[PDB]
Amino acid sequence: MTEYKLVVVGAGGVGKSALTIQLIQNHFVDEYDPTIEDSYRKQVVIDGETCLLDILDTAGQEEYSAMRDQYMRTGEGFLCVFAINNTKSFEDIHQYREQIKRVKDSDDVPMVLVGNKCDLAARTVESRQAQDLARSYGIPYIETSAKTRQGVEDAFYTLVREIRQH
Amino acid sequence: MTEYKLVVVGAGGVGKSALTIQLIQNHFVDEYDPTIEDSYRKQVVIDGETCLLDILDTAGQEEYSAMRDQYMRTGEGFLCVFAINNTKSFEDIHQYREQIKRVKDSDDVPMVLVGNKCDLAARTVESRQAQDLARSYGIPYIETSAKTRQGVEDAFYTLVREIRQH
Ligand SMILES: Nc1nc2c(ncn2[C@@H]2O[C@H](COP(=O)(O)OP(=O)(O)O)[C@@H](O)[C@H]2O)c(=O)[nH]1
Ligand SMILES: Nc1nc2c(ncn2[C@@H]2O[C@H](COP(=O)(O)OP(=O)(O)O)[C@@H](O)[C@H]2O)c(=O)[nH]1
Ligand code: BEF
Ligand code: BEF
Ligand SMILES: [Mg+2]
Ligand SMILES: [Mg+2]
Repeated sequence: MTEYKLVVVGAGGVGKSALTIQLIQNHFVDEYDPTIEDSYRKQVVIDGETCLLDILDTAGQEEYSAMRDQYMRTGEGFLCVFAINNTKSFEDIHQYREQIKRVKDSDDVPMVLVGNKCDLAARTVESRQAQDLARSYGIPYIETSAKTRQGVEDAFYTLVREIRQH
Repeated sequence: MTEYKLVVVGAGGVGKSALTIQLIQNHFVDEYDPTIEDSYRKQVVIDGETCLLDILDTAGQEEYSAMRDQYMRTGEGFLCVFAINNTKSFEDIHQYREQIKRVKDSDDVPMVLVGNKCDLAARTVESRQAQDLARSYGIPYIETSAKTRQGVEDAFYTLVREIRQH
């Protein structure tokens, strides 16, 4: 059992908790209950390795956020989530990544860019724009839907692979 | 705002996680995935006081028993859960109480005894038996169903009152 410390970050309402709860429960939360901080420990097998995923589900609402540097220091990899119908949330990614790099003293931090709510027909962030940003960072981009479950295991398992391969 | 460190304990499969998830997320989970350790932070008003509930959902599977001393040290109140269709879980919850007292070095630790799965017809632990045990401890007894949501808020809120009145 190999422990991986995953942290899920991004603006309020983008789907951090919904993605995480899908991974853990195979349930879609329809309600938006702004997170303070929840943590999970989930055993999974990824490429034949028994993994203990320590997942921190963080506050994206500024009103509820505290002490981001602390959880950035301890995290091994970061799921950086935006919503494809929220341009501001995409712009906020860049700031999350900058802060993570600063806290880690490194531009090579395990990270996956997640464009969530890909079940929504009306999007404002085109896939290619996000693919381009991820390419600039040298990290994977995965499109997800917590509603349909598209990409949920892919996003988390890819992040594990990025940590393993670090 | 007052923080309350609640810890949900008891044998594997009695419904600790299902209760916690009902309280927070207002849905019932049918699949059983044994907990390692999960934590939730949730703000609520109880008896005219704004409270931050820090809820630790613990492992009942004995393979994770090494983690107990730590969470028993830090926890302020314990939701002691058994299932009304599982007599072994009732016997076990007595040992949980004894262990908590030992770790705290105190006979008066805030606790609530919870008889879960009270939606099931095939009861093997009579309410009177659990009432007798709770009376011996000097603590409340509440019957719950994570499936129907019966008693769920009552259980957690009663535990907060037990801490406040300690
Ligand atoms: N249509 C759609 N709604 C989503 C999706 N992910 C989350 N939501 C909804 O978006 C809201 C906020 O999700 P939540 O995970 O609580 O946000 P966060 O934890 O603050 O990032 C809730 O109402 C969810 O039901 C998604 O992939 N598709
Ligand atoms: N009928 C019924 N099943 C329940 C109830 N609470 C939990 N369960 C089921 O019992 C199993 C174990 O629940 P879980 O919360 O994971 O147990 P834990 O190991 O104590 O956390 C799951 O299949 C749940 O769906 C309840 O109140 N009624
Ligand atoms: F949990 Be979300 F960031 F409000
Ligand atoms: F989460 Be249970 F105790 F397996
Ligand atoms: Mg959230
Ligand atoms: Mg559990």
